[PDB]
Order: sequence, then structure tokens, then C-alpha cells
Amino acid sequence: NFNLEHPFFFTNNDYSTDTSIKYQASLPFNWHEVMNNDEWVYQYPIGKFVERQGWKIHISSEYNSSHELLQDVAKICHEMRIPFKHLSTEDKFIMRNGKLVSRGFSGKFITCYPELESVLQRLESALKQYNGPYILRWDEAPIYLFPFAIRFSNSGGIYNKKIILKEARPYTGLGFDGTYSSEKLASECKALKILNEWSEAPKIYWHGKIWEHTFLGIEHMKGVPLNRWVTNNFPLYEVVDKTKDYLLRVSKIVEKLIDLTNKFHSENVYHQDLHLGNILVKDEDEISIIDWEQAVFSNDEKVVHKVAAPGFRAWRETLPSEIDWYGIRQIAHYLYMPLVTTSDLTYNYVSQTRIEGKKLFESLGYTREHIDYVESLLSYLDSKCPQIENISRKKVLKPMHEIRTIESEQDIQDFIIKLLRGFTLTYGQWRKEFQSRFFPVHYYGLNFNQGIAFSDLAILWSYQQLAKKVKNDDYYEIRTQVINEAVNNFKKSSLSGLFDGKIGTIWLIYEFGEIDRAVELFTTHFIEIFENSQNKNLYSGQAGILLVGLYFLSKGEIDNKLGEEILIRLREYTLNYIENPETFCKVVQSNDPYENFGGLLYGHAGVAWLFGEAYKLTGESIYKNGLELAVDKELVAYKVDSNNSLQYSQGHRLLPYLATGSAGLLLLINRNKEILSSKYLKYLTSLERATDVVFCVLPGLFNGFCGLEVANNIYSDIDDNFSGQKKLIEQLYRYLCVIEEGFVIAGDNGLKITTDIASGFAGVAIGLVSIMDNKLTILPQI
Amino acid sequence: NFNLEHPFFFTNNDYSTDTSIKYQASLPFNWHEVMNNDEWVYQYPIGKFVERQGWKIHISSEYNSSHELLQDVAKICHEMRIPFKHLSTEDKFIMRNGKLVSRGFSGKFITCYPNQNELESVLQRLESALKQYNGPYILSDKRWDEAPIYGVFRDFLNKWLDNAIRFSNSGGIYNARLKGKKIILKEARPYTGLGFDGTYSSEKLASECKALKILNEWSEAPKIYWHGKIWEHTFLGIEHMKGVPLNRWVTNNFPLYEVVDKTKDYLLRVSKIVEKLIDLTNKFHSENVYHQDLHLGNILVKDEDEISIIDWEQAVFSNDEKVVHKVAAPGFRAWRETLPSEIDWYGIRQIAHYLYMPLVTTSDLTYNYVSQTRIEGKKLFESLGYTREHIDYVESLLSYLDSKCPQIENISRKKVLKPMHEIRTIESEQDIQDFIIKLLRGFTLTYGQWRKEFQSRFFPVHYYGLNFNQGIAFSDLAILWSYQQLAKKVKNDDYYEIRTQVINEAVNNFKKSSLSGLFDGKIGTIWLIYEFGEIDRAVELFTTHFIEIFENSQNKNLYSGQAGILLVGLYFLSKGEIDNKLGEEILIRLREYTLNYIENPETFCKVSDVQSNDPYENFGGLLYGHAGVAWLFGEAYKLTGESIYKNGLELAVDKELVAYKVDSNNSLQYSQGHRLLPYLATGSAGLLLLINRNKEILSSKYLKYLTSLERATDVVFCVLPGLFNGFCGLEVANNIYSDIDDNFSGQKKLIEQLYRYLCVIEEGFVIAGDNGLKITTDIASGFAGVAIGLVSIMDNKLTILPQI
Ligand SMILES: Nc1nc2c(ncn2[C@@H]2O[C@H](COP(=O)(O)OP(=O)(O)OP(=O)(O)O)[C@@H](O)[C@H]2O)c(=O)[nH]1
Repeated sequence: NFNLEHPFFFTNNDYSTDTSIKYQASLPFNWHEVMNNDEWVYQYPIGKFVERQGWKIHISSEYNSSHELLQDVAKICHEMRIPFKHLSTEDKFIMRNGKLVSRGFSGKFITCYPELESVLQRLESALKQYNGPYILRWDEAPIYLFPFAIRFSNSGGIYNKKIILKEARPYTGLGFDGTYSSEKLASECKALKILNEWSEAPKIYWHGKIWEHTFLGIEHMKGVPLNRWVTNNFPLYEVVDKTKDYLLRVSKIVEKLIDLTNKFHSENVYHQDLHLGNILVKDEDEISIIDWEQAVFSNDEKVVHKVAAPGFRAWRETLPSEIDWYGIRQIAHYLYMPLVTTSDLTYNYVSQTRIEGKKLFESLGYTREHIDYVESLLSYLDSKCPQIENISRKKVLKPMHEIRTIESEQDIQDFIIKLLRGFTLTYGQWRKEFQSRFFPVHYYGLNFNQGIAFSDLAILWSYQQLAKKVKNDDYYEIRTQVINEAVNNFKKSSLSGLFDGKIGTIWLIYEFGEIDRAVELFTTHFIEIFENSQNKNLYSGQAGILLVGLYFLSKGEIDNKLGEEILIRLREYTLNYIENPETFCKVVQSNDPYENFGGLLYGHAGVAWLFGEAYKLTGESIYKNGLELAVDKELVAYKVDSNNSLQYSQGHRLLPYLATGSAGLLLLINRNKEILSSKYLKYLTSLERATDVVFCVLPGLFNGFCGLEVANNIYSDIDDNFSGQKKLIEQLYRYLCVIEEGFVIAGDNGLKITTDIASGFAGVAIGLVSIMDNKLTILPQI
Repeated sequence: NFNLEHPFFFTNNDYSTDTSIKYQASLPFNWHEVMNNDEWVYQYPIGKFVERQGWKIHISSEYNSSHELLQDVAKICHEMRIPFKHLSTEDKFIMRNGKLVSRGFSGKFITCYPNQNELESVLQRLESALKQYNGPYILSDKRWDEAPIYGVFRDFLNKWLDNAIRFSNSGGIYNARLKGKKIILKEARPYTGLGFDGTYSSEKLASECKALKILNEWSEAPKIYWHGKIWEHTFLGIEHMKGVPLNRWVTNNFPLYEVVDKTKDYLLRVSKIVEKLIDLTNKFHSENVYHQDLHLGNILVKDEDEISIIDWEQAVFSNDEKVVHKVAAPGFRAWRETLPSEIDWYGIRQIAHYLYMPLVTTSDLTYNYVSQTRIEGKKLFESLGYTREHIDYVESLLSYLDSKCPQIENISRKKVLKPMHEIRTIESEQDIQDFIIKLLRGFTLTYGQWRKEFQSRFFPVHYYGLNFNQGIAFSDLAILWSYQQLAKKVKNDDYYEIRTQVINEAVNNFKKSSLSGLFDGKIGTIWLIYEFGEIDRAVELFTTHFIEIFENSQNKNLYSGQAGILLVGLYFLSKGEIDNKLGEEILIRLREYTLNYIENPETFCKVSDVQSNDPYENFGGLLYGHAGVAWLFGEAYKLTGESIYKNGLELAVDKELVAYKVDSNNSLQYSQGHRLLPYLATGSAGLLLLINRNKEILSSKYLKYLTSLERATDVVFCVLPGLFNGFCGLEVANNIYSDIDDNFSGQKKLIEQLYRYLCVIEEGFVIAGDNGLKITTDIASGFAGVAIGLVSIMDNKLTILPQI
């Protein structure tokens, strides 16, 4: 809920400052100027009888000369009573009258509240030389009370030969540099009427300024976005290619764009906005460019990039020929692998995702004669854009240049050592600036403190479990601080569950150490965690609380009374299961946890873990009956793929991986070999053809490739571990940054560094344990 | 302690934030950056063991070409092996080379850590790019070579091995003689001393070489005798002359009593000081000389009224632009963009307004503030009655200074505060009480604007005790208690929640207190619970903590020592609610206390030679010395009737009267360095607070001193408005123990003399504090001081010490 940008981490909305030019009134006594909202300077005067403050009057302003409106408005206040209040700084002026705010809070810069004669001529006589930012009638001045809808805005809009409608009402859409939308409509009116020879660019029709509104209407071009072409045409599955002839299809895009980009550099026009929402590929691979809103008609000036898409912003000032060659660089690298999203934080990002590409095509098997071609075309693009310096302290995130293969277990020995150091590093850059949480985390879980999730001590348990999995600073003092902090705030939290709730930290007060303190905490608090109805899912609900309770019962340290009625609670809960499966979970796309409604962790297959867990230590028939329904009703939402596979279908997106995909059910079948019949054990063949893809963008255990490999290489009845680790290691090298002697992992929507079990350091640290230790140690098995 | 400026209150070194133009170089493929302690950024190779203790390299820079040296030694030291660190913001470059930061941290912008086998190698190609740069002089560091290159981390370099009144980082404001004729010097050193409109010391110092040469011939200006360059260090010499500063001259020649000076004739004396200034400030504002800085420590009045303005080291030589005032004075600075000729009408104007009623100090916090020190000077000299014919002359001649001044539009957030413009005279009852009706708004309106922008405390305080949140003194519990007793005096807000979080963390942080004492320690927080309206918590905390509090206490005075502990002990015994066996024990503890006291009082409190305003640098006084012991013995003689305890009163007042001197007015006054102190807590009001009402015990030997102190505590004007160090105690102490009923002289003189101290904020009468660039609500100089002193005459005993 709290989106803000900081160099490295995310932070909640308490970090930003207001270092701007302030506004100032110079008014006499019997008026207050006391601030109360940090927006206005709030004034109710002295010696009053204040009215009920009904219908209000309003005055608006423009950025061109508003050091002269306020001073003339302030000299009206010497005569008569008025609630005079203006805005604080120019930053609130830009935000109030600019890009994305509502229509109600736009145009307001100075305030009068109507008791009076409702008219005064000397304010009308010192003004009406200023007119602009109208708000959508009693007098003159600024007072505001045809030759023929995909993105609404208060500034303008885009509305559906059929023609599109690009418009801009006057004096709006102010940026940090003072330019407007109608100031760039004329920029398109120059920049596309200067070149009408080409067929890959529309025709300008300014039809009329009805009222006074700047319009620019261009016809609908034909083509597809290049992202959809990549995800519909990249060799994800290994046989979808038409016996090669795709890296030659790359040569159409990597020749047409180069042969077109040098020809508008001879017309003194530079487009300066080059991302993947502009290049539209027609049928029979014809290209088309759009959105010429940022065209500067100069070469010797230097502009730092202001508005772009995520991925392709320039770095610390360059000549504007380079702000169109940088796009042709990082889009011709985009076709090779789809990995450019991190490049807003990491500069010169495409070296490691271009080195591994030749290794990818030689492993899949392509002819070298076709391959040695695009590697020279990309080498030609290094001549145009020069090396620039990395400033603004996003500069430590350094991509690797050398990558070596895997030949022994010592590769896994040093991988863990170079992964654990990048947890001390990302703590040492978080503790020095903030103190609300204690470890950095992905932005949606930015205020959570409990359970196996976006957390504070689950990541510390993941830190020590792999550190004990490997052999040989300040673990114990931070250990003592977080253990005391957890037990201090164990109350006053209003959520219950295993991954997010209260009994999760009961599990890690057991497993983290401190065996006794866990059992008086359990005997004190388990019943008032339990009894209060609520939900049923393993992420947050009664199955999460109950299963770690039976883990405690089967461990062997419990009194007889608790071992009686806790087993009575699970005997009750499985009988309340009986026939109705829609109670716990549902039988659109996102990457945040709470709006998902299916999978292993968020869905039906979590209850299957409990039903398979109870059968050992019980051995009775009803817990066998519940298990196969719990596996079968998870597979309702699976559709047969194009080539003999099964995936989770949520919207247009296709879902691999552990949390909400085929991998969790594959792992759950792979564990329970003995109780499952031959009809359900034969589904390994279809799911193994699903969980072996060559590319999946997210790196985490809860999201992406680590969940794909930890489902395959875990049980298998075979003690082979080296081939179980080698594939995940060699195909997780393309998702890593390098900070000092160590690695970090950027989370989903990657512009960050994170530590969590929901796509960060700790997720791969659990998965690499679960490869060799064969338990999946963050899910209760006993 | 902890002082920092802010538009209104003071605060500690937290509210500073930062804004500057930043820094920082590149890093190709083998490096890392860390944010160490918010004034360095640090780059080092990814894994290398280097060296301990051997050698490092410090690089300074210059403010004009600062960035162009970072990208000159970034890439010349990325090659080979050099790890380094440097400063992060420009405003810390203003501080590291500056004027207030000492010698130890100076000339340091970039710090480098080469390895021991490369010390010749790391600089031989690093220096060659730097030959067109230069920087500050070498302090707290060593010399290596030309260009800006010159400890612990976690070789070839062996070869190269009259008086002073101010010390600063600029170089000195020293005083010497020619190789004679007496010379006042200034000094500077390379590229040092900057502001936020940063210009160097050798720029402002050379910006008077024309201003003292244009005038030169005149008889009231310095004459430059020597000027030149012995080194790059700049020596400017102007001739020393005799005289007295005007701020000392005002206190030397003002009527402080009605009987100080005969012949009358003081408004005729201030005629030659307000004509010579006004024609002098037109004589040199024609030949292009504009002196921006003018204050009371500048004009040296000579024998028989002769002004001698010096130190013209802020001179601007043309007036066709509007500038802001850059360096201020304690009380005098311009306001919002005026020409350099009209920074001598908000200049020399307010200097000659110090000759009438000497309070101009809070003009930095209140715009204008000569209305109150001009309106209520005419009243003073009509009540004192020198001559009426001089009054209109001086008023018109000051109005001409007002006439030449421009009316600047007032704009800041230091502009809520106007000076007050109407003053009544009280004779009736309701005119006394209306000041109480709106002085309470001066306590309410200073509460919001401290808590809403800073949350580390609860109430604004004077900066001497800022992190001392316990006691009767600078505190939190005593402040809200002083409010309640004054509010009960007037007839007819939500202070119940306020007092419950006062009571809660009055005792929550009781354990985390390293000091014990009556006014600033543990036991004061105990018995404010008893006098604030809770009777049982006082007893429980009293037993359970006060027994170890009396165990661990060390000192024997009554501020922070043993005396007030057993004093409030006998207070609790006299009211006698819960004590019994503990009361018998406390009486026993008093028995070994007094008999150990009676042997030699010299080694419990010292029987003052330091000029200070600090609570912990005092030796003699009522609270701060021996009269508190006589308060305890005076009360111990009352309850029991025991005849041993009368012998302590005579010994205490015999020891306290050896310090006071006799002067031309035959006034017995406190001696503290060179300063006479008629005040409640550190002087002559203390013994008058003690001696009377103990006149039913003592008969003849200690009632002949009452009339001398009664006459000696009758000053007309003193500057501080406080209880323990200000005026308000002097109108309490003079009639506090009156055996004849008298209230109008106790509530009319004090509220006629405390009209000259008040700002407005908004419909309020807010008091300022010690060194009053601030509004404070504390008990020494603030809201609680006047809230206790007015109640004191009304309830006729006292409300700072517990009565037995
Ligand atoms: N007795 C005497 N003292 C002088 C004379 N000329 C200058 N001074 C000294 O100069 C000092 C001026 O002090 P300030 O008002 O602080 O000015 P400053 O020395 O430039 O220091 P700043 O506050 O930074 O401006 C006085 O304290 C005097 O001691 C003189 O002719 N006679």
C-alpha cells in the first residue's frame, strides 16, 4: 500500500521531504498564520463571529508569474474580514495542479471563504491580467465554482480510418521542469509534420480548438506490442521452434530499427522516448513507432531524461543523439533474453544476460553460422553510445562479467558462502537509516513482523539453518534483541495464522532455540490463539494453527491434557471438512499474497499437507479419504497446455512454480508415495514436462524458478544430489547482482534488493536446504 | 550544553537536517560504497588486507572548483591501487573549513589510504593532474608537496622530515603594537571562513581597505597604520583608541534607584549621543560608504560624550541592488532585502533606543521592538521627574530616526510576534486579575508549537537544563503544578489528560535517574505527587524508594543534596499521615544530621567569584547555599520546640553575612566576581526571605539587618523577568512576610514593572527567557516563575519550599 522510491530499498510514506521554494504573505495582526495540516497556513482571525462557513468561493493560479498574484491578494486583507490561506511550497503547487491528482483538488492555490457585500472592485482592478488553471460563476476574473477512453487523467486523455484523440486542456500537467502538455502537442505538430514521407508514422490533423483546447488526432496504426510477440514467440518450450529460423527473425528487427534510426537523425529531430510500448510490429514483421511527445529540436543542448517507461532512463546527462541510441541498444538486447527490468537500478545491466544467451542457444542447439551475426550487430551498437559514469548511489549494484560452470560439490560450497554475506551487507545498509522494522523487505510486506512471510525473524531462522547446513560475526546479540522484541509485542497484534499470524512465531520460538520458553508460551497462549473461529487457510487460518500444534504433540514435550483435546480439535476439524470444500478456499493477475485464491500456500493443497501429515501417527481411514479429495480439488483449475503439460490458469497469464502452480502439487505427490494410488502417482509424467522450462522471470521460491527446481529435485527415492543442484545453480545465475564479495536477489517487479521468503535472499536459502535435506523445512513435517 | 537556533524555541542537536550540492565518483568493477557515520562515503576494493597505523593521505579542496577535483582524482587513482573516502555534503565543507569548528578538524575533504609499498607510486601520477589546483593551509595534518595533497584504518616519504582576546578558526582578532601607537588587528588564512552566502575572510577583511581610506581624515573613524602581506595571511591594523562600550555605559550611568545621581539631567546627557550619530550617518552616506554592521559593542563612547565607531569590516560600496543581511549581531539584523544604505536605519536607529530603556535583545525574535522601550521610558522619567522640556525634544529627535527608517514588509514565520502598543494603569481588582486571565494563553500557545514539531520532551525549556526532566527546577511536573495554583486564584481546558501523562512518566522513568535531590532529583518528584493531589502514591513511593534514596545521596546542600530530603521528611512527620516507626527513624536521622552539622559548617557548603548563570556553578544563595540549611533548622525549631536547634540559625546567618559588601548607597549585596545580585535565589532577597517571620524566635541581634536589605532590594530596573534570577522575586521578598495586611503594593508594583518584558504572539503576554531569543515556560525565567510569585504574596508564605 505504501509505494515510494529510494535509492535501493522501498520505504513507507514517511521519508520524503519538502525542500522547495516556499510561499509567503507578509500580513499584519488580527490574523493568525498557524499551520495545522502542513499544506496551508491556516487562519481564523481575532475578534470574530465566524459564520457557519457554507458555500465557498475559489480563485486559481498559474506557474508563469505566481510570485505576483499572492502579494496582490495579501494587500486585499487590510480591508474587511476573510479567511486568508495559501499553499505552503511550490512542490504542493506542482502536485496539486499536475499529473495524477483528482479534479476536486486542482486549481486551488489561494483561498477565500464567504456576511459581506459579495463584491469588491479593487481586487478586480489589480487582477484580470492573470487567467488560467480553471476548475470544472458569479463574476469576472479567475473565479471558478466539432470536426468529428483507455487512460483517464485530469490533465488530458486518450480516446478512441478510425482516429485516436490526444487532447490537453490549457495550463495543466506541470512537471519538475516547467513544461506543459499543450507545450508538447506543438512539439509533435512540428516533429511529425517535419517527416511525413514514411509509412510507419501517422498524419497530423489538428481539427480545431473548440472552447480553447489543444487537440491532436492521429489514425489507428496496425501492429502488436513487441512484448506479446516475444512471449508468444520465444522458445520457452524446447520444441515450439520451427527447426531453427528465429535468430534469423531477430535480424529483421535488428536491421530495420538500425536502418530507420539513422535517417531521422538527418532531419534534426530526436525522439528521446524509446521503450517497448512504442515499437509495434505489424503482420509480416513490419515495424511502427508511436508517442513522439518528447522530441527536442536541438543537438548542442543537453537534457537529462525526465519521463520514460521502467527500464530505459539515461544516466547523468548526455547529448540527445545518445538518448535515442540507448533505446536501440537496450531494445536490441531485449530480444536476446527478456531481462531489462532491473536496469533502472543496475547500470550496464546487459552483459550477464547476453553472455549466458550464447550458452543457452548452444545448449538448445543452433547453428553457429546464423549465431555469428547478431553478436556483431550488438557489437556495432557499442560504438554509438559511449561509457557514462554511474552516480546517484545506485552504483554499487554491479553485474558480473565472468561465469564458470559447475563440476563438483565445492561449487555449491562456495555458492552458499557468497550468498550468506549478502545478508549482512543488506542489513548494514538498512539498520543505519531506519529503525521501524529491522530487516529490509519487499514493499507489500513493509509493515509485518510475524510468521513465515515478509518478516523479521523468519529470515533470521533461514540465515542460521543454512549456516548450520554449511560448515564454518554478531549473530547472538541480534538474536537476543529479536527474541526479546518478538515476545514483547506478542500481544496487540490482531491477526492469527501460521505464515502471517501468531502461532508462526510460536513455531520459531521452538525451532530457533529456547525449547522451554516455547512450551510455557504455548500453554499460556495457544487456546486464545485458537478458539476464535476466523479463517481456515494455511496462510492465515485454523489449519495453520492446528498443524503446528500436532507437530508439538508428536514432538514429545507436552502434557497429557493438551495432547488429548488438541487431537480432539483436529478430529473435529476434519469432521467439519466432511463434504464442503469451498469453506476454506476458492475452487486477474497479481504478485502480492492476499488477493490470490489458490495454489499450495494460498489454496487447497495446504489442507492436503495436514491430511497427509495426520495419517502417520493416526493410520485411520478418514484421514486417507480427505487426502485424495484435497489433492483432486486442487487440480480443478488446471488446463491442458499446448504441449502435453498442466499449468495453473489465472487470467491470460500462465503459472508455473511452487506457490500457485503445478510445482507445489508435484512436490506433494512426490512426498506421499506410499499412501497415494497408481491413478494419482502417474501424474508425475505430465507435470515433469511442465516444470522444466528454460525461462521464468521471477527468482524467488514463492515466485519462479527456485520453486520449479525444488519440486523436481527433492524426493525421487534416490540419493543423487549433484545433478539435483546443478540445474538450479546454472540457471539461477541470470537473476543475481553483485555487491562486494556476495550476491543479492531483487524481488518481483525488480528495482530493489530484498530479504524475504517471498522472493529474496531467504527463499533460495530455504530451497537449497530443501534440495539436500528432503523435508521442505518451512512446512511442518513430523 | 545543547544550543541550536530555530524560528521560535531552542532545541538540541537533532533538528538540523541537511541540504547541499552532493558529490561522489565512479567505480569500475572492483569496489563498494558504505555510509559510515553520515559525513563520509567510503570506497575500497572487494577483499584486500592492507595495513595498520602506517600512513594515509589527506586531500583538501576549494569551494569554487570542488567537483572538478573529485573527477580529477577519481580516475587517476582507480588505476593502480588507492582506496579513499571523502565528505558527502557541501554544508559540512562549510563546517570543516570554517570559523567555529576547532583546529583538530580542519583542512580535510578527501582521505586516502594507500598501501605501504606504494606510497611513492600512488601520488607520482596522481599529483600531475592536480597542478592547477590550490587549497587551505595545513592544520592537524602534515606537509607533503605542492597541489592539494598533503592515523588508523580499521615507504619513500621519510625524506621530507600585546595580548589576545579572541581565538577562532579564522585566525584571530588579536591586539599588538607596531614595530607603537597601538594597533587593533584582524587576521585571516587561505580560503577559510564561509557562510551560506559564502565569502572568505580575506574578502571581508579587504572589503574595508577602501572604506577606511575614503574616510581617513575624519576624527571619529579608525586610521589604518599598517596593511600588507607578510605571508598569504593578511594583517590589517587600525589604531586603538580609549573609551567604554555603550552597553556598559548605559548600566554605569542609568538611575537604578531614586537616589543614585543628583543634579537630575540625564535626558540632556542623551542629546549629544543622538545628534552626533544622526549627522554622522548622513556624513558618510554620500561618498559611497555603507556600513552594514552596527551594534552596542561597536560604539566606544569617550570622555564627555564622544562617539568612536570602529570595525567597518562589512562595507558595501554601491547601492543599486537589494541584498539580505548576512552576518547578524545579538539583537541587530536587517529584515528581507533592503539596500545597503537602509541597513543603517534598522541599524544606528536601535542603538540610540538603548539609551532610554536598555532592552533591545528580543528584537531578533520580535520585529521592531522599540515601542515598549520608548513608551515606558517617558512614564519612568515622569514618575522620577527630571525635566518635562527634554522629553518632547528627545522623543522628536528619536522620531526623526523613525522618519528616516523605511517600513519593511514583515515576512517570515518570526512575524506572529508584534510588540505591544497599549498599556493601562491598574488601580482596581479586575485589572490585576485580567493579566492572569490572559497570561494563561501565553502558556497554552507555547505548548502546541513545541510538541507538534519536536517530540523528545513535553514542554519548552531554557537550554541550560534541557535533558533534565526531573524536579522542582527545569522540569515537567513542577511546571504543570505551578499552573494549577495560579488557575485556582482566578475564577472559571482539558488538562486532566495532560496531568495524567505527566504523572505516568513522572514515575515510569524514576529508576533511570542517576541523581537525587530536592529541586532536580528523585525526591522532588516524590513530594510533587503529595502536593499535586495524590496522597497514597506519595507514601508508597516515599517508603519503598526514599529509603535507598537517602542511603545513596552524597551532597549536603538543598538543591541536589541531603538537606531537602530530611526537610520534606520533617514536613511529612509534621502532617504525620503515615510514618510512625519510619517517622521515629527519620527523627533519629535528623539527630545525627544536626550534631554532625554543628561541628564545622565549612565542609558542607562553601562560605562566589565566578560570573556564570549556570545552576551547578553556584556556591552561595538561598537555594544554592547555606540559607536552605537555616530553612530546615528554622522549621525544625517550630514543630518540636527543642532548644538545641535554635543554635543553627545564628550560625548560618553569621556565616552568610561575611560575603556581602557595603557600597555608597549602604546596600548589602551579593558578590559574584564583579556583579551585584539583588535576586531571590543568589543574593539579597534570600536573607530577607529568611529573617522575617523568624523574628518571634530571634530578638535583637538579627532584626537590625531587615531595613538595610529592605531599602537595598528597591531597584527601579533590572533586565531579567524571573524568580530565581530575575526581577519578580524582588517584589515578592520585600513584602512576603508582612505582619501588616498589604496586597496592592505586592500586586501593583510587580504588575506595572512587568509590562516592559512582554511580546504578544496572539492576544497573549508571553515572557521571554534568559538571553531572550526564545519563548520558554520554565520556573527560573518563564511562565512558572511569575505564576508562583504572584500566588506567593496572595497566600502570604511561599510556594517553593515545604512549610512545616
Ligand atoms: N579596549 C578596546 N577594545 C577594542 C578596541 N578596538 C577593538 N576592540 C575589541 O574588539 C572587539 C569587538 O568584538 P565583536 O563585537 O565581537 O566583533 P569581532 O571581534 O569582529 O567578532 P564578531 O562577533 O565575529 O564580529 C571588542 O570585544 C574589543 O575587545 C579598542 O579600540 N579599545
